[PDB]
Amino acid sequence: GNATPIPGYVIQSSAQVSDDSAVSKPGFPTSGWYPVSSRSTVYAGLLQNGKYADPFYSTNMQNVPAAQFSVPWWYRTDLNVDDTSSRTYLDFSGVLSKADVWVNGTKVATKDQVNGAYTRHDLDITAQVHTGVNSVAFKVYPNDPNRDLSMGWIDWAQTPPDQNMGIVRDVLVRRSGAVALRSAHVIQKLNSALDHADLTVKADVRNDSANAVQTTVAGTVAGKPISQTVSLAAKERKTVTFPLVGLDRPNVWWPAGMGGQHRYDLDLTASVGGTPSDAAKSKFGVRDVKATLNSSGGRQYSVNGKPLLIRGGGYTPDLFLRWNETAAADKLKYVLNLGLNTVRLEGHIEPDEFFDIADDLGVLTMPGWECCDKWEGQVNGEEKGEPWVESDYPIAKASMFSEAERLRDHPSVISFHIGSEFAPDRRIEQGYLDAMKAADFLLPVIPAASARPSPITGASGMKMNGPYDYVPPVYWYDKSQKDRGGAWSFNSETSAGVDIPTMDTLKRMMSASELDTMWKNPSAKQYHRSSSDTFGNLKLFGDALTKRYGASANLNDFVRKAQLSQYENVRAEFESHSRNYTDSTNPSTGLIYWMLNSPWTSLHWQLFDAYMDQNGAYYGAKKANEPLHIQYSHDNRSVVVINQTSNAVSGLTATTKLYNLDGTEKYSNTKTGLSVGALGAKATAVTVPAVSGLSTTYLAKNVLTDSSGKEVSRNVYWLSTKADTLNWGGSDWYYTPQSAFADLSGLNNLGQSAVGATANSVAGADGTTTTTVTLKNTSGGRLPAFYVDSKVVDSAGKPVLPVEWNDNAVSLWPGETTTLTAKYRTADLKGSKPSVRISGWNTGTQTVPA
Repeated sequence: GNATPIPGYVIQSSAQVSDDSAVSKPGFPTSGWYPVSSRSTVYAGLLQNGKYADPFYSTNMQNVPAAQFSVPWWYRTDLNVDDTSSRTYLDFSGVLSKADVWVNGTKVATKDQVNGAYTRHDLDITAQVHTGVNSVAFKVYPNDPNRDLSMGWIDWAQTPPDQNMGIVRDVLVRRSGAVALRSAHVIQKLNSALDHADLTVKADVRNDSANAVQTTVAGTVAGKPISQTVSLAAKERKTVTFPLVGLDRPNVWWPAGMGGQHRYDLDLTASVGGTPSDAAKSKFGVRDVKATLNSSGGRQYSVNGKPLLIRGGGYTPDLFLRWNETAAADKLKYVLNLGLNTVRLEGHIEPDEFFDIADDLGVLTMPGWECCDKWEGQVNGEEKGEPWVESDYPIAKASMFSEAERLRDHPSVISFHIGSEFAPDRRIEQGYLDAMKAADFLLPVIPAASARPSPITGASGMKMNGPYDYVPPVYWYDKSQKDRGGAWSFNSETSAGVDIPTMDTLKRMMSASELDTMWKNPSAKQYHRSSSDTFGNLKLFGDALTKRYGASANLNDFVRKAQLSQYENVRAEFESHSRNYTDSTNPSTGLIYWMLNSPWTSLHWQLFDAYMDQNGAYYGAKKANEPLHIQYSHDNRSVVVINQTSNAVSGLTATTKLYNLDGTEKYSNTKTGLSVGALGAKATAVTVPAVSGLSTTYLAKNVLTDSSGKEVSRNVYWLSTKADTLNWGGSDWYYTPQSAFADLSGLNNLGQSAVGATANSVAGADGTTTTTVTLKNTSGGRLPAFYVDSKVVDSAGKPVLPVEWNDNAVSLWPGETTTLTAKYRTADLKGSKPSVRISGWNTGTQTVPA
């Protein structure tokens, strides 16, 4: 019952190996071969060793010769085998694109069999294993995402020079007696009251011995003993189905904030002749999920019978598939810090630990296949992926089975997208459905992330109408254009494009001259945006920033304006979809922001950056998704309250005030006694009237306070008397041009205010530090302290990351105080005492000891 991951390999080009058989022979010389950890692509392995400069900086990645990766690279290792009494197996997936497998000078599998990133292989190498030093070598073939059923990067970033070839998941060495236990899982069904579940345990046993055996498969499901005995002929594999197990008052798994994230255990041993032969331990959550089409045709998810507005982002791994468990946990915790409930994985489906973490944290996941490459190459037309041949069909189906088998028992998984872009055809779709049936994968299947139907499953209930680049905030409030990306139906992937990271991240990823060009000529191409010509520059964004904003006076000016723009836009995108969720006709049922994060250092499609720093887009998403939230509608000037929490709330007061940039209050309304239902319900406080005397750019301060008088939401909008308007007839697939632009340039001349800061830190026994910062507006006038950003830094002024704040990017009127709380690992201080850098739009920059 041993399953031990190969900890590492030495790698080299097949340019250097003239006899393939020789690599896997014990004692093969590997002088000048590169030592690499588990889960490395070739180029990540070369990075580990020296060998090229940081691809996260400037055009470093362009200087890597890519031709060396158009030939196979070997992954070789020793294994010590102390005892050959047990059988020996290689159990793996994650080979990009395909591989020959060798043990002790014998080829045990070819690239025709071991083929496809997602396919699982379970190779009995018992005939080849001997006592003492054994050796295993994979000849890994080049990866082409347009030709191979694999992973590729589409238009998200720049192409990795090796195209991610290598082994990106673990290779398990498995040991067992005559019988191998495989594919153990629990079918779980919960009643609608959620107080009783029925559990069906299934497990495969395989007799790999020469002789017929009796095996007993026994252990525990959810604390309850179970046992079955079966007969197996030599080389026979059987699926064992256990009698039904009742579970009363199950500890139901819930999404974060809706309850706990309990997972039960399955523990099974297959025994032969009164001796253990193989063993497996797994987990499962008791949880119902549905995703059905509403009366408007929108895809509507529900978990444990509770309908849910999906609020998420498109999640991506590292560009070079470099795996780190803590980094994965850190990215999923940021999801919760943002107040998001879901991540989408378009392809690049993460290793198991990612889903374990997501299960433990209560983050929902939407895995599926990606667009624009081999997966959709048969239904794609003039895409980039190649039409399918007969040998493609088995590989795709086997990939589905393997993914359905890994994913089925993770309660965070809420669906599988079998298409993206284009829905599968009948033949390909039938293969997917058959594979999921064979895996007992019982979650919702979605045919596409666009509006395209599949033949068997049918309507998607989703839309992919863009945008992917600059649109003003009011755009998101559109329900008139059925071919655009307003707040209605299920928005599977959309953003307003460019997301300039913080200055600290910028100085790490781009040269002074690269950065100079970014503010001076946004029309120029940026390597750290995208390889596609459509998204190769920042023109649409830079044009809107100047127009709306005001022209940039320097780099600092451009970055500060970018943060306001991103905050404003991302906030509006989310707030519109929260508001329209409870519409009687065409509600918004989902929004996945494009994207949560980037594979590398980027200028677009991210909430948090590659270093986990947090910018205007991060804080705007966090503002929008707060659990008890007040917001202003860009279309109709209604002030709206959203309750994301699992309980109805009452006695709320919503207070809305307008101010000119000189600090003059121009409007006040106090709406007391508000009630709002649970799980995304809303209430309207007031509709702000057109107010006479407003400065061209003015402020709207929205404050929500509960029945105890506590402030639970503060939301401040910088608004213009000049409307943003759309030229709908100029719309393309990725944006809608503007016919007129708001004038927010008055912010340029907002008088200086003052803050007002005190910080302290507590190093905890759990290895975390909490830094508390009290901020006050200490000015003697009427001016707010606007857009005040606090960052935990070290003694050298470098940000401590990852970090989680309760709130940030706050605005304080004179005399007003707020207390903010940041949490992070003590060790990420790297021995420095903590400080807090506080910068505001009109309050300057200071740092205070913490």
